[PDB]
Amino acid sequence: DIVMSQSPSSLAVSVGEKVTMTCKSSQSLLYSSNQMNYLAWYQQKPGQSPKLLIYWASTRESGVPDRFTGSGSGTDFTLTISSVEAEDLAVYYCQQYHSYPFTFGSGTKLEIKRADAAPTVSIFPPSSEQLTSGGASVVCFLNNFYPKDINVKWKIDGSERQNGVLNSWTDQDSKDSTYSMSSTLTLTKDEYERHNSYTCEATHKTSTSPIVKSFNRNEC
Amino acid sequence: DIVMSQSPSSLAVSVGEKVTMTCKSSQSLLYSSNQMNYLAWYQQKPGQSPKLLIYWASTRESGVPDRFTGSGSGTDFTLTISSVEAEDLAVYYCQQYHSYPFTFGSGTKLEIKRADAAPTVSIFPPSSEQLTSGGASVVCFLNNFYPKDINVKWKIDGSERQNGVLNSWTDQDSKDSTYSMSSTLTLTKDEYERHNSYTCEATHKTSTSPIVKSFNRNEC
Amino acid sequence: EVNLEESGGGLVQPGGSMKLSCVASGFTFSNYWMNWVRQSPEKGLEWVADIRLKSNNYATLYAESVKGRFTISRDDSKSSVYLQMNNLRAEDTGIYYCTRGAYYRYDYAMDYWGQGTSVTVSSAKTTPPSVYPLAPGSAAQTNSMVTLGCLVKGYFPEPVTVTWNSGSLSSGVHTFPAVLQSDLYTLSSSVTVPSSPRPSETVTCNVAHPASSTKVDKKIVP
Amino acid sequence: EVNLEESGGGLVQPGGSMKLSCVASGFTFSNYWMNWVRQSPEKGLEWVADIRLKSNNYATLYAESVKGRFTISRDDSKSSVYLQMNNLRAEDTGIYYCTRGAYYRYDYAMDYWGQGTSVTVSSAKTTPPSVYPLAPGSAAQTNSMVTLGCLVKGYFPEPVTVTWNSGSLSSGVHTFPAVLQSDLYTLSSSVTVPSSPRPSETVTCNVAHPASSTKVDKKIVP
Repeated sequence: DIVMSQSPSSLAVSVGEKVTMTCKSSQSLLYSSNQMNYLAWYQQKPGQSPKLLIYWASTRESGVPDRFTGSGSGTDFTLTISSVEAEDLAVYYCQQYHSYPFTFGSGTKLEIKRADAAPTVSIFPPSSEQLTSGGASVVCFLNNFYPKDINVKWKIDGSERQNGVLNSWTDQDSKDSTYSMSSTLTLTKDEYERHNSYTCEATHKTSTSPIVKSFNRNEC
Repeated sequence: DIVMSQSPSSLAVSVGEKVTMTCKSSQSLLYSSNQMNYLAWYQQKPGQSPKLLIYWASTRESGVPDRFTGSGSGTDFTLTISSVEAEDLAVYYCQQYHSYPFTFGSGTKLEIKRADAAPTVSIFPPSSEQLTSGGASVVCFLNNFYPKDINVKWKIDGSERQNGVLNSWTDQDSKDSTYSMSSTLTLTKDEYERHNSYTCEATHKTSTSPIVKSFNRNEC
Repeated sequence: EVNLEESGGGLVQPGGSMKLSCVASGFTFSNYWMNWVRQSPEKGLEWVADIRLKSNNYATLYAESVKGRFTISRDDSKSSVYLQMNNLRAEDTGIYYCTRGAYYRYDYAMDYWGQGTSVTVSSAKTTPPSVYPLAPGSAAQTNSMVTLGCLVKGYFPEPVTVTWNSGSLSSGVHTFPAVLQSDLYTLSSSVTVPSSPRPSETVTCNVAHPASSTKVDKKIVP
Repeated sequence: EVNLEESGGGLVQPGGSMKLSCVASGFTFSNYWMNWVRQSPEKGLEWVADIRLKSNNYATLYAESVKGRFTISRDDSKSSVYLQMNNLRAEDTGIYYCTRGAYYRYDYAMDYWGQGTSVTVSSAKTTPPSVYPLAPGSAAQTNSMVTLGCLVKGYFPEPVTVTWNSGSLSSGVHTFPAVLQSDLYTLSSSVTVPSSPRPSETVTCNVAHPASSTKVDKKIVP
């Protein structure tokens, strides 16, 4: 089988920069008779299936911007993005089709660097229907921020910081390159009902005050 | 307020028989000037809203069979069904509209007597998804039988009769006058998983053998 | 064809408020008086209120038990009648029907009734159902008809609406009255179809629980 | 527009069988070779099989790892390609894509891919989700935008599909990756709408869990 290798495994670049990524095959992908390299490049944006970008090593598929250029021959290929855009955020895969079985490289994950952005924070008390099952999940959403490492702090009854929390980050956004993240504090209903104030705070190494959102059980 | 009384509270009759039911008011429903009695009869079949049968005491609403006849005057009214049909199964209400507030009688429930009919029995092992929650409801349906008092017996591991059962009967059917009934045996998953054979048996005071339906957990 | 469709019931605590709607079709709504009638096991049928026409300044009359707490109103442009209830009490529990008053000015009989919407006045909490598919032990060992089931468990309050194939499968259905245990209801529904429909076709149980604004669809798979 | 739509994934035990379908539209399906490609975290993208045209007797070729266990087949009258898998193993877990092979006879590149269908080979049991609406603490105290949420708890396996207003509400949505704990997944989804849409309009969270053939619709009520 032909082994395909790609490099680097991931790259992080800001909009407008040039990116170069390579793909090597264990034997030539050329057909000497027709002088074509039987190599394709696919782009897979977050949450989507792969899409054909380039085939025959340097022919672009319809719709693909000419910022993408495939080049190289034989065993060494290159995909260049002349000026990277936020929407190019994706994993890029090469694939040989010189011989069966058709095989793929492991991918180059392209990440986008951008300006810091503060989250939009929203806090939600446990669903009353969830309380009927005996569980209480307090949820906090921290949407459209950057960089990725943000600190979420839960406080129960005003500044008693708490920790049985589960956090989950989205992929980077294809349009604005931000991240979003859910922070969920799950307690029993009885523990939830022993306290009044529930607060979710977002910080990221700053002199800048946290974004704080709260609710009080005594609003009922 | 005008008080409306109806009699009898319920009646049971076989198809083709004549039924008579009465409605009394605490004062006259007549308007002497126009010689009309301000009285209506409504029919409410099982699972449906009331429908206007008769108004002005003896005028039928469009669509009402002429087997239904409203009669009477002043304080004493009668609804007669000349030859009862299975589809007449219903609660019949009278209502005065001589004066506000408009008031109703308590209803005469018409039930239908018919030939004995054996149930169609179906047994279902607990849903595998229900077992994920730790509960095991074994269900048995006994459909389209008569009379209403049927005996459902559960057996676990061949003839050990069991009892933490919940039974629920439908209303009589509007078309065939039968009843249907669900019998549900709920155990924990662990108790359910200690036995192999589960059987649901229907009998009704007979020399006739029970209808038996079963399943074995070892079919898996 | 004349049709009246109520909506808006659910569960409310004692003291609470709730507004019912009734949309009419198949007749000139503007020309008819409308009523609200309610039904409960303990009180039977009760006339609640009526409302007249635009030329009568939409005049309203009420039963004494609701006077000062309930408001019947109409919007002729939407062909709708409403019932706005305040300060609700346990005895206001029941099925509420909107009804059309007969056309003739002095005939007050109610000639068309909607399907009704359920109102529960309770301090208990709303609890959505769990829904489980009930397939026969074997899909290969059949008879000419097959019966399938759907278990709708642990909800409050009543009702729940069970349908099969979105109401397309309507014959051979038996939906059993719910049984109350430990403050929660459970019910089952059976559907009997020819052997040629299942398992060769998809059969789906559809459960709505209006009080929790929940709809669950479960395919009955082998 | 060319479209490929996969269906049929779910959970199977090791040793089990499963058949995937892929319906094509927007092109003459009969004139193109078709493929099945799969993707997993541990192996990346893997070509699984291909199938040629009616004049080639629908010739098929397979990756070695599936040869003898999987069958790729097509029905040109239905514009569909299928993948019938037998004797499934844990390493057959992944997202399966049907892909169109480029038209030119020697161009084997795969120019259009479906959305993929998920296959889980596991001995664990299928567990449907509980779905809870997440409204803000106050519906009267707002800002120009309001964010609503939906908590999809305690299911297995992945995935679940969350949509808002049946997919009509697509902008301002964030559906977070599920978190696995005690063998069950939990995820949340947020949607941010102008203050003028809620609570003045109904907003509904729609959850599908393909493996348990479950769909739950929950209105986000104040």
